[PDB]
Amino acid sequence: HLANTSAHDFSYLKFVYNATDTSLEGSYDYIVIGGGTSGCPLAATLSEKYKVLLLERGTIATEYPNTLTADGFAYNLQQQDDGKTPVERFVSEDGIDNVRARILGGTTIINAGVYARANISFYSQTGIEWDLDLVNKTYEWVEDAIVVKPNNQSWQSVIGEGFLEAGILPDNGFSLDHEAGTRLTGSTFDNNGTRHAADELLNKGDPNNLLVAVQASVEKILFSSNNLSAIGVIYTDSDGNSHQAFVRGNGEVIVSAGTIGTPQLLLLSGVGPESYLSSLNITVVQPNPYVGQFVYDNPRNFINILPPNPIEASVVTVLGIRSDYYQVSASSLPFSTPPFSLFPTTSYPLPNSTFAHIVSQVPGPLSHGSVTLNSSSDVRIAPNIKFNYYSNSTDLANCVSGMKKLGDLLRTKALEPYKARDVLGIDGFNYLGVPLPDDASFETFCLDNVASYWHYHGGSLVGKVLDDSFRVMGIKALRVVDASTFPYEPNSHPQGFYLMLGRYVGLQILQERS
Ligand SMILES: Cc1cc2nc3c(=O)[nH]c(=O)nc-3n(C[C@H](O)[C@H](O)[C@H](O)COP(=O)(O)OP(=O)(O)OC[C@H]3O[C@@H](n4cnc5c(N)ncnc54)[C@H](O)[C@@H]3O)c2cc1C
Ligand SMILES: *[C@@H]1O[C@H](CO)[C@@H](O)[C@H](O)[C@H]1NC(C)=O
Ligand SMILES: *[C@@H]1O[C@H](CO)[C@@H](O)[C@H](O)[C@H]1NC(C)=O
Ligand SMILES: *[C@@H]1O[C@H](CO)[C@@H](O)[C@H](O)[C@H]1NC(C)=O
Ligand SMILES: *[C@@H]1O[C@H](CO)[C@@H](O)[C@H](O)[C@H]1NC(C)=O
Ligand SMILES: *[C@@H]1O[C@H](CO)[C@@H](O)[C@H](O)[C@H]1NC(C)=O
Ligand SMILES: *[C@@H]1O[C@H](CO)[C@@H](O)[C@H](O)[C@H]1NC(C)=O
Ligand SMILES: *[C@@H]1O[C@H](CO)[C@@H](O)[C@H](O)[C@H]1NC(C)=O
Ligand SMILES: *[C@@H]1O[C@H](CO)[C@@H](O)[C@H](O)[C@H]1NC(C)=O
Ligand SMILES: CC1(C)OCc2cc(C=O)ccc2O1
Repeated sequence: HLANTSAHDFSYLKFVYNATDTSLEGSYDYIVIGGGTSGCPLAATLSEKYKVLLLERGTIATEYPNTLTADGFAYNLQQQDDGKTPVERFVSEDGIDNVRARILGGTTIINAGVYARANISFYSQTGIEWDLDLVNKTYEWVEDAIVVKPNNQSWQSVIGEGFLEAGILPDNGFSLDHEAGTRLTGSTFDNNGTRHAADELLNKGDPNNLLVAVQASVEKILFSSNNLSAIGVIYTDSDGNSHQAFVRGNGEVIVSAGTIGTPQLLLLSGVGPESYLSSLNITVVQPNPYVGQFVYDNPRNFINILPPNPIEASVVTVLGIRSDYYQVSASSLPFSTPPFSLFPTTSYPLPNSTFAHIVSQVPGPLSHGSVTLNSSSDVRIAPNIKFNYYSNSTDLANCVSGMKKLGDLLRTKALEPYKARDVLGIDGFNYLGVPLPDDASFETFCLDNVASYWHYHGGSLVGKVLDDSFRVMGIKALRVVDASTFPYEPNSHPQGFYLMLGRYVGLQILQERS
């Protein structure tokens, strides 16, 4: 149930149109906002039976060829953000550099390619009445299209031997499942280095029913006057002109604009906390105190070693999983322009030689913050976001445990060949940045050297904004499907879950209607 090596399939471009085209305006059965990780499979799925309009603010990935290879991963983060690029830069109010996607295919067009299924306990933990058999068939539908078993990479094999030696057991071999132990997982880079992404799932939609508008910046959700319902959207094109599209009958608008874009759009449309919106003189359409609340970013903490002999660059494929920390490492060429957000600030030393980035992820996390509007009218102006890293002490204690484990990993035989000096301790490695340092000093290391893992989620939670069917409570014909919906990560690497979730919810909408 896995995909082959092949070129990125752009056949779907035959139904992709510039949002300047006013013939796109009119009535549809479904409008999907955000052509990303969840939105692309969701729109393709709905188009099997119904007329779908998919609206995406970014352009097409062919415009930026470095999004199409493993080799280009760094380039897209190094590229300056001119407002059109696939990578949009931002800084949380915590002061931590970060990025989100602005491109058809969403974050699967810019990410590190790691594919994994949700922790199988995640479903009962949510309390949603999942159709579990359907979930697994949907995973296979995604995997058959874009996931492969990766080939060996020498550094990934080193790191896998070290995880095992350091006691991250058992050895799970090759597996897509999020389970304790060390494993090789799937990748959306194929064995030729070609990137596969959510946009390619548009190829599974019906070309007679699915229309895609790019450089369509959705500014407002439109509602009925009465029985409050969503009825359509306002979006502007790359020239600045405005356009309207509607749903009809028993159809629906679904927001799939991401952790950041979905709460932003809901607020701008008057769905959010009564007090906050009134203070901005935004008319309240549906008061809900949780829109933009419970927004999470799992911490990344890391060390960099500079081996005395060169190592080969590699994409992450080998995972070391415990309940309280998830670990990986990438080996990378040197660079003199930093990939934005790889390190938490722009003033961070640059590597002269090949290096290994060795990393630990805090699960959850338990610390949370919020998304608030910067402009009360302009969707192209980025919202304020704060994550409050390490405000919850359980997160800190887990970073401490993870950092001690990376210490054990640096002490393994597998890693010994990468020390500069053949001494007994780990100060035999050459480090880029702060090395590992008791308890109080690991806490200070965790707090001072944290970065984003880029796996941020929340802001429109099931049980706070949405019901168990992803419907916005109080409003008919409006749903939200993307990473804004859950308060905890489904696994170490969540694109698999959100690719699946797009199609799954699409199938649930088709079922309800039928
Ligand atoms: C650099 C990076 C590396 C990552 N690496 C990995 C990894 O290796 N493995 C992994 O599993 N996960 C990884 N992730 C995380 C994972 O890819 C994301 O969590 C997930 O893809 C986000 O899903 P989404 O649908 O919520 O968002 P997106 O995929 O970003 O979808 C949102 C889309 O909506 C569009 N949009 C937003 N606002 C509007 C609007 N107003 N009008 C129209 N369109 C709009 C956006 O441009 C975007 O295309 C990575 C994340 C980043 C940032
Ligand atoms: C591998 O990638 C190269 C470079 O992008 C491409 O020219 C070639 O056709 C690919 N191989 C296969 C078998 O698709
Ligand atoms: C859409 O058309 C405008 C010209 O009106 C152009 O500047 C823009 O690049 C086009 N976008 C795409 C994705 O073709
Ligand atoms: C779904 O697949 C997982 C493996 O990813 C397996 O553990 C589980 O038993 C399957 N569930 C069902 C309902 O078949
Ligand atoms: C990688 O594992 C492969 C499995 O395809 C096997 O052929 C071989 O033992 C390994 N190859 C290298 C180059 O180490
Ligand atoms: C909202 O409008 C009132 C006038 O109706 C004004 O007094 C108040 O300052 C406005 N607040 C903002 C934030 O625009
Ligand atoms: C999987 O999820 C369950 C329940 O949420 C949790 O107890 C367990 O720690 C998780 N397993 C891993 C390997 O993260
Ligand atoms: C908008 O963003 C700017 C610059 O990022 C920030 O300094 C400012 O406080 C924000 N304004 C509001 C009203 O949130
Ligand atoms: C951390 O989060 C837990 C679980 O959500 C919560 O009960 C607790 O209040 C938080 N602890 C601190 C110290 O903030
Ligand atoms: C774990 C992580 C973040 O994954 C991807 C990655 C890529 C580069 C390329 O420059 C460098 C380091 C790195 O580490």
